[PDB]
Amino acid sequence: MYDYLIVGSGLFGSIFAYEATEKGYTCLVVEQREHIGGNCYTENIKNINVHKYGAHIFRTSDQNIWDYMNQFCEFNHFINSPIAIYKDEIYNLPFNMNTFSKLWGIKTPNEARKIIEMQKQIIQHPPKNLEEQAISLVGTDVYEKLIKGYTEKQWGRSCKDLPASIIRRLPVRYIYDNNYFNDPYQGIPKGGYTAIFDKMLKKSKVILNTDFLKYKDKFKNKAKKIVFTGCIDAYYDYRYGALEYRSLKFEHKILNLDNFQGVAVVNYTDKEIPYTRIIEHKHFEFGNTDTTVISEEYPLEWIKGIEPYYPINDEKNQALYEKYKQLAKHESNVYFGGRLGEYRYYDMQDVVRSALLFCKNELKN
Amino acid sequence: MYDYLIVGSGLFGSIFAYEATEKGYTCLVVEQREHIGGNCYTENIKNINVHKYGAHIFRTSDQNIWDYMNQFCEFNHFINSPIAIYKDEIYNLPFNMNTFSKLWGIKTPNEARKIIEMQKQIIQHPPKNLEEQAISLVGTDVYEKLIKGYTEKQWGRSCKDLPASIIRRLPVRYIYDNNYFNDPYQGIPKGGYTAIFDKMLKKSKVILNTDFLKYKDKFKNKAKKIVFTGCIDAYYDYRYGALEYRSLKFEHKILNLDNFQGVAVVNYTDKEIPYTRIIEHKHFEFGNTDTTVISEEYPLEWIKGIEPYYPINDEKNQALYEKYKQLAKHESNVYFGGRLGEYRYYDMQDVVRSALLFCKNEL
Ligand SMILES: Cc1cc2c(cc1C)N(C[C@H](O)[C@H](O)[C@H](O)COP(=O)(O)OP(=O)(O)OC[C@H]1O[C@@H](n3cnc4c(N)ncnc43)[C@H](O)[C@@H]1O)c1[nH]c(=O)[nH]c(=O)c1N2
Ligand SMILES: Cc1cc2nc3c(=O)[nH]c(=O)nc-3n(C[C@H](O)[C@H](O)[C@H](O)COP(=O)(O)OP(=O)(O)OC[C@H]3O[C@@H](n4cnc5c(N)ncnc54)[C@H](O)[C@@H]3O)c2cc1C
Ligand SMILES: [N+]
Ligand SMILES: [N+]
Repeated sequence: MYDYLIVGSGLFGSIFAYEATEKGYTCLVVEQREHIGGNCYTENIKNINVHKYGAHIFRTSDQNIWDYMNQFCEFNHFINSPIAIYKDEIYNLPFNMNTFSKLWGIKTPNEARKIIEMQKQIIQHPPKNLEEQAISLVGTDVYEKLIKGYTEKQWGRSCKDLPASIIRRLPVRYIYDNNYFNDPYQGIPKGGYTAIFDKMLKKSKVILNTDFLKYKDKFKNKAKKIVFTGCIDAYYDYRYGALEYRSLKFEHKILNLDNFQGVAVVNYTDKEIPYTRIIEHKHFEFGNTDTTVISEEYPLEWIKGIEPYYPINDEKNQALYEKYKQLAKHESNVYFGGRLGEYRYYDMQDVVRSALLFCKNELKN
Repeated sequence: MYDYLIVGSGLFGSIFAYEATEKGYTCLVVEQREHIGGNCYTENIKNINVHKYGAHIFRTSDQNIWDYMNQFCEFNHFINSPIAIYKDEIYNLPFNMNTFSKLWGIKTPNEARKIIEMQKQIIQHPPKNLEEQAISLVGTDVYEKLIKGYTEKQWGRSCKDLPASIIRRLPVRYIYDNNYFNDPYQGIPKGGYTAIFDKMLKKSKVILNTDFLKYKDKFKNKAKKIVFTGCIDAYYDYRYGALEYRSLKFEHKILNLDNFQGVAVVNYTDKEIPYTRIIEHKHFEFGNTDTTVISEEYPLEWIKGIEPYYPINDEKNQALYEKYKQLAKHESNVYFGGRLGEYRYYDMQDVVRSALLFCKNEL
């Protein structure tokens, strides 16, 4: 019998596993996939660390969190500066002067601001939908070329058919600066993410290719306490219904050339282009090989049983989640954590913070 | 047509079978297993009588019961004195001065009593769980070393997530004495338990490898009365649901050495070790052979259909049993007995007393 049974070997489960075993507790980690790491998992393909479940760029404003992850790796100086392709046009992300000079053929911050403000102001009443919402935030030109088609692919319907709540803010900076994240600490682990999980899970017993739910009673009996980082609704047999998600599908391709797109991340904002993004993984670690691996990111219509990527978090799903959470609060020695256990989108720094806080309260002697 | 159809050849079934045949009644015994004896069954393996379904040590304070079993066998003078292994440590059971001197490095009865009674007092309220219940009775040290891990494995969860009712009492004696049982009569039948059942069932027709419920039609009106020692809920097709049990799995191993652990019963009381006990069977009859048969005893998850070892006997299941008991009181010419027929843990002596009392009223 173990001290802890941990379901899932992602960032939350692995950090807890590491912290618990460092304090002398025994941990059994049960993982359904054929590998560890969760959605942060990287696979070495043709000497390139491939972000299998989408681009993962670590960033934080918390030095303690940054220092924590540095125990397991060294971060390079990768700066995310994504490119957006719209039909035959190409723009810099995030919305900055590089974007604005290209869009309108202007040069000064005042020129850009004048156009942004005049275009935002065509909306003179509270937005009735997502289209009016986005326009009220950044104006028509930015919306049509950089937001509209991309969003309609992600959601599978017109922005006029979508609620305004989906986009709360759209930051604009009047500086020539393509730095996507404003955080002081940013980078990619040298050697990939998976090696971090190897270190975290070294003192744990890890079982792969095993769905905990297919052996629920068997595994519960193997430990005194359970940390579940899978879907909370799935743990409770979806008895109240499945918490709604949006999904994705990645098509990975090995290409016989050294440099496909010249940047790690390219957004395709035209609705007629089926993929939302193309990821060229070698640029994450400044790779110098004669071949490259790219991943085409496709929206995938979600239903129960399909990979849960982005939680919806609307009112009805939050109400549903609170019902499951109430079940959880009354099940002693079973704890739910992570993006799936708490039905929320966690940045990596957010789950590190969440995991460590749980560790501080849970782990004693 | 037989006088009696007896389902099960365990202690209850076999005693009734003996008494009935002795008084000139015809008895048909239907047993689902490949052999007789029920859970008391011993198998001769490498000239060692192996207790196949767990260590079975007969004991009683009733001379009558003891004298009754002596009709079928002779008991040796085996004294049960289990050893408890916790991590790198080793202790004597039951809780006595040998235990206490090892635990605390003390020597006198009063030195031990002072510690135990001081440690017991950290629980000032009614125990909210099994952990507090154990601690309230024997203190933290005894609980952590000899009860905690052992219990966690048996139930698959922490003791503070278990009800206090699981442990009724934990006797403590301030004497240097490793005698596990306080009974004046105790021992192991020479030649094994199976030989006893052989004698009891000699005048009965015995059918093996036959699940009565599975083939109930094949035994329609083949006897006037039925004595059922199987599960009472199973007899009634689980009309109200299944009575809950805990189960066990034994891994029997043969080793080429004369003495594996130097005692019949070793309890493993830390949760890390998967088995709860290791039984070295040759010590029950003071074996002298050059090989030994041991059995690792594992707690096994119970669902409906799994071998029923220990009844839960909580409120939910007692309410369930009472429903089935009421059905039985209206079932003409059918009687239920034994641990399974009555959903109760019985010592062997209890079954003998129970069987004979039924024989008194029926025969
Ligand atoms: C498309 C996309 C892209 C990114 C990101 C998310 C998404 C959806 N993230 C967020 C990042 O992925 C996230 O922080 C972690 O996955 C969270 O770690 P967890 O342990 O919470 O879950 P995660 O989903 O990683 O791990 C859960 C694990 O549990 C397992 N599991 C589930 N059910 C099971 C079962 N029944 N039995 C056994 N195992 C089971 C799963 O297989 C999985 O391994 C990110 N963050 C950031 O800071 N920068 C970034 O660039 C990105 N990019
Ligand atoms: C692990 C363990 C350790 C024990 N240790 C001791 C001990 O040290 N000392 C002690 O005094 N007692 C001990 N006991 C108690 C003890 O074994 C009982 O007293 C004894 O088993 C009771 O006999 P019984 O006939 O009532 O039940 P059983 O012995 O189980 O007899 C029942 C028989 O009926 C059969 N049966 C069930 N269903 C059907 C069916 N549908 N068709 C045909 N046959 C069926 C079974 O196969 C079985 O053969 C222990 C019990 C266990 C479980
Ligand atoms: N406990
Ligand atoms: N233990």
